Amino acid sequence: STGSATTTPIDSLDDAYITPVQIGTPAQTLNLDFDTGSSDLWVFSSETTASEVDGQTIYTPSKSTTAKLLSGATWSISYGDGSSSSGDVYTDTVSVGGLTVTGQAVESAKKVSSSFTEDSTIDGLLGLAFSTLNTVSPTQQKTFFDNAKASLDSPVFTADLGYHAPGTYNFGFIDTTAYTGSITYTAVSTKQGFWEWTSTGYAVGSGTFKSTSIDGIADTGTTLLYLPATVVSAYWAQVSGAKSSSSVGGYVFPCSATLPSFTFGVGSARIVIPGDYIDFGPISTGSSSCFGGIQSSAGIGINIFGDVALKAAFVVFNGATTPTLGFASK
Repeated sequence: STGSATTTPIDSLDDAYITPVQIGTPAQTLNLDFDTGSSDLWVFSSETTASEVDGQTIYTPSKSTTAKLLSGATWSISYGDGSSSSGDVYTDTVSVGGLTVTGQAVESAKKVSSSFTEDSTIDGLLGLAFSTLNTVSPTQQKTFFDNAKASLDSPVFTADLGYHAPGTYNFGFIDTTAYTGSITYTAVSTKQGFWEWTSTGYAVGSGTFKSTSIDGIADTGTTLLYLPATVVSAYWAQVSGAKSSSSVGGYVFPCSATLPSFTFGVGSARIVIPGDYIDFGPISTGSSSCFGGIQSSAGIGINIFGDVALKAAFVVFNGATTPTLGFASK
């Protein structure tokens, strides 16, 4: 089997991407944030504290003839951005782009933090990291991908995120028309539960490539590119007037600037992030100070190849017995 679904930016900055997901019988379609940096499929629901729901579409398990309470199961998650959610668990039928899993754990939110409530466009998350990170207790649950894997034509999914445009998540096949050149594959460590890999280096603009190992995670659920302070300083030094602002919480730059590209290494291959992808617009409405899309990972504890980086590539998440990651230009 295979699946193919379009993923759409939630706003003009590509702050996140939502993908429609069918849950239950009859189908209830919710727009979920596909997150290769976590492993829970959780939704706004009829059980979510009413004051914490503001415009989201909710899953109502009592209206699904295939929903079953997973007795005794609870979940609770905190994300790197400080947001959180928790609740109980149902199993139900879940379909993405024509690919159907029966008995998928659907984690129903009883509580969500303010940042979720405040984002009316995201109805929940669909985790695509390794199932070892799933938070369901006392019986850990499998991700949608893990459940689908054996049925897929090939045990892979691909992320093709657009810049200020829709893109595609495919399951079970590699669309050879979706990228240019060849796909370069690189080793993955699953020791922390993430799609963790090592970039071979970087360049700023038309500058020379610096060969250096950068361990990080491929994370579709993180907006920006978070890299070591040395790398980030080298990037922003090429932008007149750019500075790290402790008050704003990262590098800012004059909105009048033209940003250089940023290249990262995948083996001997190179992925080029155009400068425009690194512009996240005014820090507040009407400001001439703009927020940068490359930020320091210092104090995160891990480097994160988030959407800024991934949307410059066609990315293969290869869930073979020994997983790997593939990157192609597009």
